[PDB]
Amino acid sequence: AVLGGIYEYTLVMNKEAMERGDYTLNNVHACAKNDFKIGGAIEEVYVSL
Amino acid sequence: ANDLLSKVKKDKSDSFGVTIGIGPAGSPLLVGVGVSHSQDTSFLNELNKY
Repeated sequence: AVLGGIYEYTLVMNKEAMERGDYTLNNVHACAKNDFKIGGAIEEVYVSL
Repeated sequence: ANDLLSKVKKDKSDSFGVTIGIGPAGSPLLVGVGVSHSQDTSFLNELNKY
């Protein structure tokens, strides 16, 4: 037999990281206006629309 | 960690008016009509969760 001593040591370490970000924006605007006026006058009538 | 953000907005408008005046007679005559309308709508909703 062999006399003596055994000394053992260990360090196991890990690391993991994950990040994700999403952002969206959509804007739609519409405007529509149409105008018309007519007018007529002759002896002896009057029309205005 | 979790994060959620939602915001919605809707705007709508409407405006219309009809003005028609017609008067026919032997003597001088006048007919006038005035109509105008306006609509406005605004909606907003926001949500945030962490």
